[PDB]
Amino acid sequence: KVSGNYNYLYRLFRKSNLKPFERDISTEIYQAGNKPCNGVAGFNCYFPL
Amino acid sequence: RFASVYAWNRKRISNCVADYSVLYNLAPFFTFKCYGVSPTKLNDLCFTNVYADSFVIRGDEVRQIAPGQTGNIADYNYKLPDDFTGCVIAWNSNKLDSKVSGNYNYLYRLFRKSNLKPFERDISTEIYQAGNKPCNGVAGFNCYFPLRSYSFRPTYGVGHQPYRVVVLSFELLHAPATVCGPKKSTNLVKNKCVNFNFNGLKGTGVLTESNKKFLPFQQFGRDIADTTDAVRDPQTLEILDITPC
Amino acid sequence: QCVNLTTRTQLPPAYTNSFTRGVYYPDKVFRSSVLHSTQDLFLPFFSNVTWFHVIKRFDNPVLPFNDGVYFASIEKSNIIRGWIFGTTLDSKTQSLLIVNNATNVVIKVCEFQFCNDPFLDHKNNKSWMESEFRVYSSANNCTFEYVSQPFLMDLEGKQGNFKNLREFVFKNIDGYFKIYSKHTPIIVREPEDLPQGFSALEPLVDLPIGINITRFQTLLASSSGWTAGAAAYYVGYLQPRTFLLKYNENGTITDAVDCALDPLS
Amino acid sequence: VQLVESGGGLVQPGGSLRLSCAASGIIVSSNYMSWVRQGPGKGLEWVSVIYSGGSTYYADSVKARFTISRDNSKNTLYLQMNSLRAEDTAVYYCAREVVGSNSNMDVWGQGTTVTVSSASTK
Amino acid sequence: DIQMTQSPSSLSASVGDRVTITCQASQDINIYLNWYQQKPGKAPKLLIYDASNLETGVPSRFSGSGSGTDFTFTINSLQPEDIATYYCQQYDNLPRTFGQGTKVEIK
Ligand SMILES: *[C@@H]1O[C@H](CO)[C@@H](O[C@@H]2O[C@H](CO)[C@@H](O)[C@H](O)[C@H]2NC(C)=O)[C@H](O)[C@H]1NC(C)=O
Ligand SMILES: *[C@@H]1O[C@H](CO)[C@@H](O)[C@H](O)[C@H]1NC(C)=O
Ligand SMILES: *[C@@H]1O[C@H](CO)[C@@H](O)[C@H](O)[C@H]1NC(C)=O
Ligand SMILES: *[C@@H]1O[C@H](CO)[C@@H](O)[C@H](O)[C@H]1NC(C)=O
Ligand SMILES: *[C@@H]1O[C@H](CO)[C@@H](O)[C@H](O)[C@H]1NC(C)=O
Ligand SMILES: *[C@@H]1O[C@H](CO)[C@@H](O)[C@H](O)[C@H]1NC(C)=O
Repeated sequence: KVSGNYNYLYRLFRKSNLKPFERDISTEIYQAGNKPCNGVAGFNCYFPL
Repeated sequence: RFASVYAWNRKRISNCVADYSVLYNLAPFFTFKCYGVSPTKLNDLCFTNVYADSFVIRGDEVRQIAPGQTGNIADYNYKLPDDFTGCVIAWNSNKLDSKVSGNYNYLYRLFRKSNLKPFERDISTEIYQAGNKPCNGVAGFNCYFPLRSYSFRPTYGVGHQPYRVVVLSFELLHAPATVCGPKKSTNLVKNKCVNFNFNGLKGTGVLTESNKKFLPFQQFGRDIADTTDAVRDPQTLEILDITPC
Repeated sequence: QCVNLTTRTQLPPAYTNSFTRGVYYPDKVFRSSVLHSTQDLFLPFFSNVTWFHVIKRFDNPVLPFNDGVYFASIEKSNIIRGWIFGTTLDSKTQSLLIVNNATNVVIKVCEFQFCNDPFLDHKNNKSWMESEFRVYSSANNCTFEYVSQPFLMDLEGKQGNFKNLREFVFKNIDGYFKIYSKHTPIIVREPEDLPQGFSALEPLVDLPIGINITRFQTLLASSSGWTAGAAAYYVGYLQPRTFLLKYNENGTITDAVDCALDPLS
Repeated sequence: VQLVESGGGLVQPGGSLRLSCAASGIIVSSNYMSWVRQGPGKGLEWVSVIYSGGSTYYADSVKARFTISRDNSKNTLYLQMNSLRAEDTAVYYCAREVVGSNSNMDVWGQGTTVTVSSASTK
Repeated sequence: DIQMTQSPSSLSASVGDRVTITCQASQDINIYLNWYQQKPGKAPKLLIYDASNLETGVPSRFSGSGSGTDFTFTINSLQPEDIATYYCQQYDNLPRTFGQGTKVEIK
């Protein structure tokens, strides 16, 4: 779509592999750096999608 | 001191290794806003001939580095393609580059009347004349000086304060190995069976301790089967052992 | 910075039948007390090495560089300070310049426009100096620069009773220039005849230059001619051959035989 | 340096025309100008702003309504309106940005006022 | 978006006396903040640049200063030929916004 087709998504923050043939719905915000974030849209707290 | 907006500082970093972990412990929390590559994968996924630009603009134009957004500096001083790869690192300079009387050394050009192509530096010393009238002078009516001066007073609010930003962009120009270095060091001799890699020798076995004498130019050890049996750890200079499972 | 000196009383080089020299370590591998066979580029056994002498008399023409060379020098003054490598050496083919000066070695890979007499002698009568630094006319399109720890140096100058021998082997495979060095002291043979001893060649360094090479040249160190004493060096050329090797209990080669020399071999 | 009004007239909702501000020597193609909106008894409003690089910026209330044309040498700026739902009962001022960092220009321009209603001129 | 309002809505009682007009911004503003001086139905005419610069020929009794999300403007000469309306406008912060209205009148 020339006007913007954002309906297709992908995941890039898991830090874990996958076995064959499964889907995973991890809506929760991934935390990196071993410091409890406990917030939304913070530094080193990125949305997984 | 960093270079101003009109002529950004040029530094072509090449022939080195990959390590960008010094930014985290340099300062407190700041802005990253990475778009192309995920921020957690900068240590891996090496590139070649990184195009680094360093310059300071106030906080109004810090977030306008994203591709597709125009403006006054983002349209007439630095233009980015929509398929841009890499991201910037921006942080405040409230105490270092901010003069209490107002730092006026930083100057920027706003009058160019031409959309910039990506990734070049243009110098516009001349004065633009309006009204189809021959000006041929400085500070006259219908004649505008393109250069204007920043002010870095610390009493200003957020958005008007100096903000050091360095633009980092990564491109694969046929991908030669120029800047690509991991680390992956782990000292673990636990006398248990382990998939070991020492200097690129893949093998599995139980690592114990020995006392064989090796010449300095004589690294690997072989046997009757032409197999690696006694090796030497790369970081240190100790001959490990001849011990399989 | 060069002049056309010429006026050199050159002679054809002599030939000395080599006995054992021309072997180096093929790898970086520890094998103890195991007889190991291999085939690679080496110097064939019992081939006459070309002996050059320089006194008065000076001579350093261009010599062919085929499949690497083996250079040796029997001295105690270390007159030879560097070498010149390349094909054209006239600002057309990329060329090497490896010279040992003061207390470092410098390697310079660039487009070199040399002169007809690459000389570093020639400041006064006998007081040795590195005169005429700029053997090349100008700095053209350059490739590579390198500075490292020097080789062995000889204090002052000694004429006669050469107690030191420096042997280097030069080669290039896959654009990689391998240079290996070795030094043997106390030579008490005043009148020629080589030595008839065995000395393994330790590797020194390998450099990824990735350029072509066909010839080579050497460098040595009032305005014309010099009062210099005796100096003697050896030049040999390589070939793809096959050998055996007897590693000792420590990892040093102590015996070696050939396969394509004698039916007994 | 002066500016010339061009436009006017009473139209029903759903109809639009071309409003024009003409220059007196200033090049209107590769320069920075803007149009703003004024109503009797109410505050100022901002219609649109155009730069030399083609950057069009405008309020979200007039989204996909206004298209702007710049002449190469006729020294006139044109605007066509779209989707008239009778909220353009106002006057437009064609002007230049007052100052970037340091300036002392003080020239401005005039324009026509337009009213939009189901009843035409009586 | 900048939402800005001013307390002196109608200064109709000033006849050549002290005037203390002002504009306040929702967020913190820099020095860059200016005013438009327009007659009813007429194009505005500039008098202030960058909160400190003045025109070529105007009365010099005008004064103003702005720092910390607020500009203050004071005029002492209420000359009859400058009966108009004063408006505030902020720039360098997209989108551009404009004032709601100030009334000044002399008796
Ligand atoms: C990598 O090199 C650094 C020095 O450049 C090493 O740091 C010190 O090295 C000396 C000499 O080897 C040791 O005596 C010190 O104990 C080292 N200090 C530390 C804190 O390590 C460093 O050890 C080297 N890396 C490895 C894995 O040995
Ligand atoms: C230098 O001398 C040699 C010897 O005759 C001669 O062939 C050559 O042309 C000379 N070169 C110059 C530049 O005089
Ligand atoms: C030296 O070798 C060359 C060719 O290898 C040969 O022609 C010559 O006769 C040899 N001289 C002696 C003294 O062996
Ligand atoms: C030796 O050469 C290098 C570069 O060729 C130079 O940096 C160094 O100073 C030289 N040593 C001297 C002149 O003693
Ligand atoms: C000549 O210089 C260019 C850079 O300007 C370089 O890419 C090229 O490899 C050089 N040619 C050589 C070293 O033969
Ligand atoms: C190995 O070296 C040691 C000392 O370096 C020496 O005593 C020993 O004899 C050597 N081994 C052989 C087989 O010569």
